[PDB]
Amino acid sequence: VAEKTIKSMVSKAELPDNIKEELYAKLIEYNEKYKLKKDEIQAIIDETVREYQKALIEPGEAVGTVAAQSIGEPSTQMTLNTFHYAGVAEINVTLGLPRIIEIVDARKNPSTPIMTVYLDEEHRYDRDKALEVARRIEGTTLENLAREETIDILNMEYVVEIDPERLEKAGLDMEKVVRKLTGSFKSAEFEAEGYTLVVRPKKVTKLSDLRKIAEKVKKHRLKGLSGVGKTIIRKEGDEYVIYTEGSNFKQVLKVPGVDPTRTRTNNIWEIAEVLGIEAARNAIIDEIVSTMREQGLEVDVRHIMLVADMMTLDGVIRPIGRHGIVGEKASVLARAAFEITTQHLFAAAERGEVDPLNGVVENVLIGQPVPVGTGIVKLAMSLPLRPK
Amino acid sequence: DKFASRHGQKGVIGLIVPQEDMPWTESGIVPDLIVNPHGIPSRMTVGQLIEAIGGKVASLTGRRVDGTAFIGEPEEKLRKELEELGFKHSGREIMYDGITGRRLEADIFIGVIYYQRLHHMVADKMHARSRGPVQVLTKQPTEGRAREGGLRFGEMERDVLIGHGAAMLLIERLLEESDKTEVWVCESCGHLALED
Amino acid sequence: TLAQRLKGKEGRFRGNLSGKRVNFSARTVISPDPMISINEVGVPLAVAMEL
Amino acid sequence: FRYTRFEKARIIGARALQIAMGAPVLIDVPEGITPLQAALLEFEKGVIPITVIRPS
Amino acid sequence: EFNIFDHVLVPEHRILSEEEKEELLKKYRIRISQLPQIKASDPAVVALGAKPGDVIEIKRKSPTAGYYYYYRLVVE
Amino acid sequence: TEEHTHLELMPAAILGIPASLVPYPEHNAAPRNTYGAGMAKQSLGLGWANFRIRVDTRGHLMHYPQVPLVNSRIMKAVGFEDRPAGQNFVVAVLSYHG
Amino acid sequence: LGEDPKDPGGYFIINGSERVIVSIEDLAPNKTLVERDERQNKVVAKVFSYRHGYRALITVERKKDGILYVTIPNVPKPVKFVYVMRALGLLTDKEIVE
Amino acid sequence: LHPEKSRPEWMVLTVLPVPPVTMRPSITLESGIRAEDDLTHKLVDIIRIN
Amino acid sequence: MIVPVRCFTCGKVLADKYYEFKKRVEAGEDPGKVLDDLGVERYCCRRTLLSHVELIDQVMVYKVY
Amino acid sequence: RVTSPLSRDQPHFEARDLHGTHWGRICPTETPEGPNCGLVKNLALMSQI
Amino acid sequence: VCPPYNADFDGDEMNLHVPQTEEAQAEAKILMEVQNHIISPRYGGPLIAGIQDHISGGYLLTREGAYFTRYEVEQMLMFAGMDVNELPEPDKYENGEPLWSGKTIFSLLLPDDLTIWYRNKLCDEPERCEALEKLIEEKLIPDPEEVRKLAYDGFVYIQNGKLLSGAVDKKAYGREDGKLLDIIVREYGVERARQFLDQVTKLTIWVITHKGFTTAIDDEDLPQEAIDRIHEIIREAEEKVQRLIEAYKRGELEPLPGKTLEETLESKIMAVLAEARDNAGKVAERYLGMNNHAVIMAKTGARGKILNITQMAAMLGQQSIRGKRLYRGYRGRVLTHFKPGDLGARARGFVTNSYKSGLTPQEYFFHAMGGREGLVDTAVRTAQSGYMQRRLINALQDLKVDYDGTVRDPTGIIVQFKYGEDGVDPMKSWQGKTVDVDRVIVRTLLKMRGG
DNA sequence: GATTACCGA
DNA sequence: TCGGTAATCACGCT
Ligand SMILES: [Mg+2]
Ligand SMILES: [Zn+2]
Ligand SMILES: [Zn+2]
Repeated sequence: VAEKTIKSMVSKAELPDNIKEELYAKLIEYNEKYKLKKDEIQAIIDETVREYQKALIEPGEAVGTVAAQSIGEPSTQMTLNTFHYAGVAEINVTLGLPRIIEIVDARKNPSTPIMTVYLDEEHRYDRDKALEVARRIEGTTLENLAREETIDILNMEYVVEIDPERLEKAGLDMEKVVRKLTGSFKSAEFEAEGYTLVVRPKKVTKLSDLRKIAEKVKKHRLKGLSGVGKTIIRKEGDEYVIYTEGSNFKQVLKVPGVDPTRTRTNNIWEIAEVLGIEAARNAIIDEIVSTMREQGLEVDVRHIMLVADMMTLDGVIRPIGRHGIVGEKASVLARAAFEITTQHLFAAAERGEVDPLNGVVENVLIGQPVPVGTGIVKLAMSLPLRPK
Repeated sequence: DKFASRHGQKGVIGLIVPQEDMPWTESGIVPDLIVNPHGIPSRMTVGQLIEAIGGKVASLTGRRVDGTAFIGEPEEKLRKELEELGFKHSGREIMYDGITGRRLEADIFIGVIYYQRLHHMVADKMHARSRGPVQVLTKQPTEGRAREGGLRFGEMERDVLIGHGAAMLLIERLLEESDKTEVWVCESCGHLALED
Repeated sequence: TLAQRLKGKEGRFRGNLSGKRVNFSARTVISPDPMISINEVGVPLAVAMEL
Repeated sequence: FRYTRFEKARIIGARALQIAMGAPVLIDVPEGITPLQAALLEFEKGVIPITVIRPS
Repeated sequence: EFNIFDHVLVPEHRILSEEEKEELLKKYRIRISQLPQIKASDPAVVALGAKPGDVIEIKRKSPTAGYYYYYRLVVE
Repeated sequence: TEEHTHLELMPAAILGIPASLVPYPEHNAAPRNTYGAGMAKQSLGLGWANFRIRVDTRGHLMHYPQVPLVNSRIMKAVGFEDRPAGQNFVVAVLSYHG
Repeated sequence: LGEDPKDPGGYFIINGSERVIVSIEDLAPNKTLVERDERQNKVVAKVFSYRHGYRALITVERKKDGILYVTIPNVPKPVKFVYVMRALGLLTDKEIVE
Repeated sequence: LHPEKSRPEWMVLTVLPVPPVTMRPSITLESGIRAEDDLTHKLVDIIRIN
Repeated sequence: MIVPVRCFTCGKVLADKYYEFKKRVEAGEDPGKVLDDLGVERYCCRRTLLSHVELIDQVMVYKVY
Repeated sequence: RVTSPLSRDQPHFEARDLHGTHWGRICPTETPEGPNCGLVKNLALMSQI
Repeated sequence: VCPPYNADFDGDEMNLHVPQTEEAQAEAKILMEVQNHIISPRYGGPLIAGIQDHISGGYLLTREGAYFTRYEVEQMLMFAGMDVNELPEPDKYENGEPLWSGKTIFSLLLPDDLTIWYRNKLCDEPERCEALEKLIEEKLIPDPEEVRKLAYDGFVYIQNGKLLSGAVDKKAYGREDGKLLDIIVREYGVERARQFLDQVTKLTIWVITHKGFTTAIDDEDLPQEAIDRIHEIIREAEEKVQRLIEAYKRGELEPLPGKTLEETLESKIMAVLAEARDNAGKVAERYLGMNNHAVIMAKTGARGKILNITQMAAMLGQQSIRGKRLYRGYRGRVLTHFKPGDLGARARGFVTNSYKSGLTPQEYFFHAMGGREGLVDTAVRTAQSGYMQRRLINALQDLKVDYDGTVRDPTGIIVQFKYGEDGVDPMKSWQGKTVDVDRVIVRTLLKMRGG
C-alpha cells in the first residue's frame, strides 16, 4: 500500500510507457486517499499503457501541409477587436494580423520594439529605488528638454529654456549640469541664470550655422546608460516591471540592477546574435503563442514547433519567401512555381545542374506518385492462391 | 431562389411546405414566410420589427403609414392605433400548430414585411460537365458555362489533398481526368523522337 | 512574348500545369435538410444523370 | 501487428483492382455488389493474402 | 557576471565523444553532412571548445514531452 | 436663437437615392443599411413602360408588383411609387422543423 | 416617338449600347497644397498645372539640409531653387529677396 | 559553368531557333478572319529587318 | 399589371371589388370605411387592395404586333 | 455616381473613410462591397453643381 | 456539417467531383469520410457539432418544469431514430396526470456506463453548486433518488447513462469545446458517435418546433422607472466631461509623464465614456428577466451576446475610429452644427439614443463614420492573409514522418527527430497534453467499483 | 503607390 | 551612413 508497493508497480510496466508519464501517474495515484488496494492498481496502469499506445502518430503522415493550413486559417477570421484596451504600460505594439507577418518574415527593422525588463532581489520591492533604475535605463538628451530654440542678438548665441519640471518628479539631477564637462571640447563653467554659458572663441568654421551644431554635441549628449527610449513601470506579482521601448541588448544586460536571466524581448534578430540560435527558437515559439491567446482563438503548439524548428535549419534564421526557404536548396522546378522571377532563377541553374526527383511539387507536375501519404508503403504477395 | 428584405436579411428558400401544415392564428391568418427567430436579436435590425407593426396598423386603418427618416411616424403612436383596432400592443397572437393542433404555449409574433426577389436565381448556376470541348493550345477544358467548361482546382485545392495523404486520388484527379499524351523519347540524347 | 507566356500570375506553372481544369464535376447552390445522416449528401437528379 | 490507416487503404485498393481483372473471389456472393464493396467484406474476415513490408 | 547559460531561454549543451559519433550514425542510418549546422559564431557554441566538424547535443525542454534531444553540427 | 447664421431645409435628404428606400433607417445598425442600399439595385421589378419594344441583352419582368406599405415621403417624389419592385408578404417569426 | 416620360436622360447611344460617362473626381487644378511631413524626408509642397492638355507635378521640396529642391518632369535630376530662379528671369539678389 | 552542357560562347546567339506552329496557334475572329498570334506577329517583323 | 384574381394567402376573389373601391376613393371618402362596407374582414385580404399599381394603361398603348 | 481615380487594390485607410465635408453632398451609406469599398460614391439628393 | 465548410445558406456555391478508378475510390472511402473528422487538428476540440437550434432546443428539454405528456414522449422517440421496445416507463410524477419528466427522455441516448460531471455557462449561483460537489467527491456512488433531488440547473451530472442533474447548453455540443461529444469519441469508437449526433439533432429540433420560440418587439422593452435610472448615468458622465474640459483650459492639466496634454486628455475622457456605457449595460441586464426568448439565446449561446441586447434598450456607447475619437471634418469642428473649438461629449462622436428611441441626425452621421471602418477591414485584411498562406504552404509541403519517427526533408537532412517532441498526434491529444491519467483513474475505478 | 531589402560609392 | 533599382499585392464567376 505504501511507497515501495506503488512505485515498483509502474517500474515493471514502464518499458512501453514514457518518462514524463511515470512521475505524473504516481503523484496523482498517491494523492487519492479512500484508497484502492491491488487489482485496480494493476488495472489502471494496464489501461494507461493502452491509451498511450492508441494515440501515437501513424507513420507516413503529411505533417508539413497541416502545419501551414492550421496557422493560415485563424488569420482570415481576424476581424476587429477591442482596440481600446484598458492598459497604460504596454503601448502600441501592433496587435493582430500585422504582427504575424513581422514574425514570419525576418525583417531586421521591426516597428515598435518593446523589451520587457525584469528586476533582481535588491530592486524588487523598493518603490523609489526601482525608479532610479528606470532612470538609469532611459537616458535623455538636451533637445527633448525644450520646445524650440530662440536665437540671441549678437554673440551669446544660445540659451536653455522651457521647461524645468522634468527634474522634480523624475529627478534628472541638476548636479549633472556640473558633470557636462565629461570628455567635451571647451566646457566653460558659468551658471548665472541657471544655464551654462559656453563661449566659442574661434572663427570661420562656425560663423552663424546654428543648425549644424544641433547635430553635433547638443544632440550627442547621453545622460544615462542604455541609450534607448522611454520607460514605464507597472506593479505585477509584487515585482516592479520596466516595460521600456527599443532594443539595445548587450548594453541593457550590463546595467546594475536588471535581473539578466529573465528579460524577454519583442525582437528576433538580436536574440539570435546575442543569446544564440536555440534561444531564438524559443523567441519565435513564445511570441506566436502570445498573439493567438490575446485574440481569443487557439492553435496547438505542435504546429508552431514545426515552423520554428525548420526556420533555424541552417544556423542563421531565414525568411519564408523568395529569399529564404524556397530560395534555398531544393529541386530547380520547386523554385519555378514560387517566386515568379524565372529569368533570374531558372536561367541561373541552367549552368551545371542536375535535377533528380523526390519533391512533392515535381511528381505532381510530371505525373508520378508523391512520396508522402499512401505512396510510402511497399507490398509483397506469394502465389499458390488456392481459393477454397 | 435568393430573397432579401431592404434591411439586410438575405436568404434562400429552405423548403416549400404545404398550406395544410402551417402554424396558423386565432383568425383567418396563415403565414407565408416563417422567418428564423435566431437572426433578429443578433444583427440589430429593430427597423424590421417596427415595420412589422407598421404593416398591421396601416392595413387595418386604411392609410399608408409614413415612415421617412427623422420626421416620420413615431414609435409609440403606432402601438396605440393597433391597440384600439382590436389587437395586442406588441403583435403577439395565439397560434395553433397545423400538424397536431394545440396552442403552442407562446405568443407568436406576426406582421407585414415588404420583401423583394433577387436575380441570383438557381437556374443560371447549375451546370454539369462529363467531357466537353477543350482548349486548342493545351487540350484542357474551357471556361464558363457558355463555352462548356468545368472547374479549375488552384494551388489551394492541390494542397488540401496532400494534407490527407491521398496520393492515388491526386494522380487520378489531376492527370487521368485531363490530357494524357504518349511520347516517344530517345535514350542517350534525351530529346524527343520523331515519328514518320 | 515568351517570358510572359511562361509567367505572369496566370502563366504556365500555376495557370495550366500545377492547377488544371478537370472533368466530372458540377457546381450549384446549397440548402439545408436535417433528415439525412451526418455523412450523406443530396444530389439533384439532373446532375446525377450527367455524371 | 495492427495495420495503420495508410496501409489499410492501400491493401483494399490493390485487392479491389485485382478482383476486377479476374482473380476468383472467396465467399463473397450475394445478389450484386460493386468491385469496391467486395474487398470490404473480405478484409473483415481476415482472409487477405496481401501483406505489407515494414522497412526497419 | 552572467553567461549564456543559467537562462530560461538557452538549454544546456555538451560536446560529444569520439565513439558516440559512429554510434549515433548507426542508430539513425544517416550521413554526417545531414545534420542542422550551428555556425561557428553565435555565442552558444563559442564558449565550449568549438571545433568545426563535430556534433553537439542540446537537451531542450518542451511542455508536452519533458526532455528532448536535438543534434546539430558546427560549420565555419 | 440670435446666434445662428443659416437654417436647414428638411434634413431627411442627407442620404442618396437608393438609401432613401429603407424605412426607419435610424433604428438599424450601420452595416445592415449598407447591405440594404446595395440590394435595391438588384431586385427584380417592372422599371419602365417600354420593355416590350426594346432590345437589351437580358431583361426581367415581375408579374404582380406592389407599391410598398410604410415608406419615405421621398419615394413618392422620384417616381418609385409608380414603377415599383417587390411584394408585400405576411411574415411570422418562429423556429420551424429545422 | 417610342419612349417613356419617366426616362431621365444623360447617356449616349454610341454604337447601339447606351453608354454613360461617370464623373471622375479631380484634385482641384491650378490650386496649391501644403503636403505632410516625415514619410521619407522633410516637408514638400506638390502641385498640378495644366492648360490645353499636358499636366505635370511641379514640386518645391526640401530635405534635411536646406536645399529647397524644385522638380521638373523631363530629365528629372532634381535642381536647386537658386540655380533656376537666378537663371530664369531675375539676376539681382535683392530682387529674389523682395 | 560545365564543359559539356554549358559552353560560354554558346550564350551569344548566332542561330535563333523558331518555335513550332503548334505552340503558336491561329485564332479565327468572326468566321474567316484570322487573328495572328503575338509570337507570330513579332517573328514576321524579325525576318524583314534581317 | 391588372389586379390578382385571388389573394396571395387567403383564397378569396378580389377583382370584382377593386374598380368599385377606387371610384369611391376619388370622391374624398376615407378608405377605412369603404373597405369595411364591402366584404373585407381580415387584413390579409386587405393588404392587396390597398397597395397596387394598375400599370396596364401605360404598356398597352406602346404596341407590338 | 462619382468615381475616384486611384488604385483598386492597395489599402487607402485615409482615403476610404467618411469625412465631414460629405454632409449634404455625398451619400453616407451607398458603397458597393468588393475591392472598392469606398472608392466609388454617390451624390446626395439635395445638391447643386 | 457546417463549421468545417464555414458556409451559410445565403446563396453560396459548393462543387462536387466524382473519383473514378478503383484505387482512387477505395482510398476516398476509408481515409476521407466525415465521421473520421469529428475533431480538428488545430485544438483537439470537436468541430462537426451542434449549432443554433441544437443548443437552444436542448435548454427547453432539460429545464426544471419540462414535463411532457404521454403522447408527446411516444411521438418524439419515433422521430429521433431510436428503436426501443415498450419501455417509456415508469411515469415518474403522476401528481397531476401520468406523465414523464424531461431528464429521462434525454437519458435514453447515452451509453450505459458514462460518468461525467462538469459545470456550464448558466451558473448564476456558485454557492449552490458547492454542496452538490462536496457530497459527490466523498461518497462516489450515492443513491440516485434521495440525495440527488437536491440538484441545481447548472451542474451536469450523469452516471450509468442516466442524467440525474443538469441542463444542456453549449457545453455539450458546439463549434468550440463541448465535453460531452468530446468524451464519446475517445471512449466508444467513432461509429457510435455518428449516431449519437444523428439522434440528438432530430430529438432536439422536435421540442423547439412544438413549443414555440418567437421573439417579438416587447423583448427589448423597459418600464418607465428603469429608463430614468439610465438618464442619471448619462447626465453626470456628461458633467464629468464638461468639468474635464475646464481643467485643461485654465491650466489644471494634471499630466501623465509619458504622454502630451492632448493625449492625456483623450485618455481620461474615453475611460469615463467607456465605463458609462458598461454601467448602463448592467442596469438593463439586471432588470429584464431570463424568461423571454431573447436572453435564452444569449446565456446559452447561439447567435448572441449580452452586449447587443443592451445596445438595443440603452446607449450605443461612443463611436470611435482606430482608437481616436471622430475628428476629421472642417477647420476645428466635425459637423457644421457645432461651435468650433469644442471637446464636449455630445459634440465629438458620442451617441446617446438607442436602436429603439430613434437617432437624431448628428448621431446617425456619426454612426456611418464608425460603420465604414468595419467594412474596409474585411476586404483589406483578406488579401494580406491570403498571400501569407501561399508563402507557408509552398515552403513546408515537403515534410513527412518516417517509420522510425523522424521528420526529413527531400535531401535527407533531418529536420526534427522523433516527430513533435515525441510523439503523439495533436489531432488525438487532449488539450495539448498526453495520456490523461486523471480521467483514466476516475473512469476505470468507477466501472470496477460500481459493477 | 506602398512596403521592404539587396546592391552600389 | 547612403542611395539606388526591381519584384511582390485572396477564391470563384459574368
Ligand atoms: Mg455565403
Ligand atoms: Zn538520341
Ligand atoms: Zn390575405
